[PDB]
Amino acid sequence: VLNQPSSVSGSLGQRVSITCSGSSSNVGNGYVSWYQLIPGSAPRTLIYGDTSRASGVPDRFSGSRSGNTATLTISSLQAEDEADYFCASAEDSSSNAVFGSGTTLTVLGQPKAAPSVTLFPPSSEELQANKATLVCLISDFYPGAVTVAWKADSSPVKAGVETTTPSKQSNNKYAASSYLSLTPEQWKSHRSYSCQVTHEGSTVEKTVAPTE
Amino acid sequence: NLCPFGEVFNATRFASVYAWNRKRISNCVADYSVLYNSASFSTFKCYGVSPTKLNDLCFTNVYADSFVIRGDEVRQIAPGQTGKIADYNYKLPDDFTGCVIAWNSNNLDSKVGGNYNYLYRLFRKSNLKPFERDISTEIYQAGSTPCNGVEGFNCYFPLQSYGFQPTNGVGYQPYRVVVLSFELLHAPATVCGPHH
Amino acid sequence: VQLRESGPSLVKPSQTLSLTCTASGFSLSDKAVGWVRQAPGKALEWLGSIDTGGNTGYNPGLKSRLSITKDNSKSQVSLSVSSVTTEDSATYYCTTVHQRTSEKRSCPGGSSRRYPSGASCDVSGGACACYVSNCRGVLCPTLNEIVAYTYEWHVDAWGQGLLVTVSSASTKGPSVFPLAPSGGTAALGCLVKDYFPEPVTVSWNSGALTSGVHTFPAVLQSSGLYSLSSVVTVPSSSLGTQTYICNVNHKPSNTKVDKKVEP
Ligand SMILES: *[C@@H]1O[C@H](CO)[C@@H](O)[C@H](O)[C@H]1NC(C)=O
Repeated sequence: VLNQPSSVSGSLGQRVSITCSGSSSNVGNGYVSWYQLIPGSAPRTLIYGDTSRASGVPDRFSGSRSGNTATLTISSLQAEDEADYFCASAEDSSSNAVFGSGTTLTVLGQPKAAPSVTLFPPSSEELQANKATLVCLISDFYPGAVTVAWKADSSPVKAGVETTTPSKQSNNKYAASSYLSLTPEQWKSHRSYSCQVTHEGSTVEKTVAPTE
Repeated sequence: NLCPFGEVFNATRFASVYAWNRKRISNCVADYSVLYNSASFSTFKCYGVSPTKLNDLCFTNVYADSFVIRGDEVRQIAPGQTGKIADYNYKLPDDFTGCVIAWNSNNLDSKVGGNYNYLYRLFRKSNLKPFERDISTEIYQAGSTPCNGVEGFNCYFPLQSYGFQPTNGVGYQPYRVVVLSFELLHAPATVCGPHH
Repeated sequence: VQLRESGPSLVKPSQTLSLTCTASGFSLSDKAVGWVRQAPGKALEWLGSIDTGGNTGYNPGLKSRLSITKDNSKSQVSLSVSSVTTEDSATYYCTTVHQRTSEKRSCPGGSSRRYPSGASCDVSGGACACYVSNCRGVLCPTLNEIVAYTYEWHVDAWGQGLLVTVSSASTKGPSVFPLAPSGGTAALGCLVKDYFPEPVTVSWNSGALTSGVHTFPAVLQSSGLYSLSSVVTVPSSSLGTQTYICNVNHKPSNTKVDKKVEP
């Protein structure tokens, strides 16, 4: 509900801040609180009481407020600080909390790691089930901007492809996966099945082939 | 030279009645013609002397006690009177020898919305002895609970502000009062009138 | 210290959804319990909380379908909702809340907080009040105080979140298949194809394997069923020597199955 910006960006080691605009009955009271959502993890409690750091919080962060707008301030940006950030406070009752629209942080300047691709053919057991699923897995790349194509015997393939959207790893790089679902009468018929990955203009691919 | 009746009566400012000011008059010529003529006075009562027969009377020492009260309480500035002012602020003895002179000061001592700067003693543990001045802010014990110097419920600040707002009726408008006490001690007379 | 959520992973539309939450390291007379939710792609929505006293507060626009209950002999708080729809498919979090209402005693511009002696006060009893203008005194007229309310609220700790899918479909179990294989490394894997709904647990040798196990997010096959992969980086010479088995646990279907990644 609270009018946060959709997104924000800074640079490693630099300063950046988010704004949270509400009304007089919710933010004007003060006692605003900020939280950090690192995906795949339960959120952190960043700030509580306009500026007070929660137990175990690093001092890289600090809160601020002027009238009906709160500000979350950080400098010395880390890679582990890439996340969503949500402001919130009570409105007209201590037991009615409201959050903001959420703002996504982009920590610019990290190493543009090239992707690492692994490709698995359909397993023999899966073929015994008269199903085929080629598995293309992608690890260790940044930014989370990637495009995947499949080629049957060097020709492009459209049907049967489902692709994830990237996700964080432990080291704040990205990882994703792609699946090409085939009938075994198709897989047995071709000689090359190639997974090609486009990352920031670079191309990395792998290729499997049927055997007996 | 002349006695400073001007310095008192015509003073630009006065004291709160609980802390009434006393000026000592000695070695001068008390000429009252200014007062006989200054018909702006609302009250001019003399005790122990004829009010007209002043300029031919000598006294050893005179005391000019000046303060501010409200209209209804001017009556209390007299021997053998009772009330808040006469009992807790300014008491005159029964054998009083002197004059009580008072005049309205509404133009000077009344701020619109109330002048809350002149004080009077509301609570006191005993009545004042003649010519005594109590200036204590000792917390008064109004209730049965002892106060031990801490203000609270049934534990009150013993002084209170006059609500001197201009639009009041005359009886509640501020009055400036000067009480001249004459002492005819067994010593040389140092204050005489232009007569005698 | 920690919180632990529990409840259904699937619920049919229009049914009632019931979740519960337990505490560890603390119990239900020390903090207040709140319930938050997030439908991915949407922001966080407050649902309601129940405090140490035992009364409840809710989200006004959502209270029409809500209920919170409590039982502190089990260290349990229960959340529930009726007429569940698919907008509500979301992660539901059990939260440690800190909250308290607080007053402010303000006087109008032309007045101040004091005792009859004029000294500043800052209370609301023993003969102190808002007094007028230049005054010190006991009978000096008083006047109406102005009271402002501020509301504190913040979550000091979070649970791990409980994922709820709202769908008119069965809890189909997964078909789990092994994925056999310049640096000396090799790739093992387990493909966990069509199933429904999320989540899925993937351990390797019942947790013995840790460093190397890159488990991947699932996809949504156009069929409407999920499927994922879990890959392990191992040393190439340990193959055959070390039998590698993936333990896949899909609980909504009550099926845990293990597979060798055979050479
Ligand atoms: C006080 O001053 C006024 C004007 O200056 C004058 O009329 C009056 O005689 C004076 N009275 C005394 C007692 O000084």
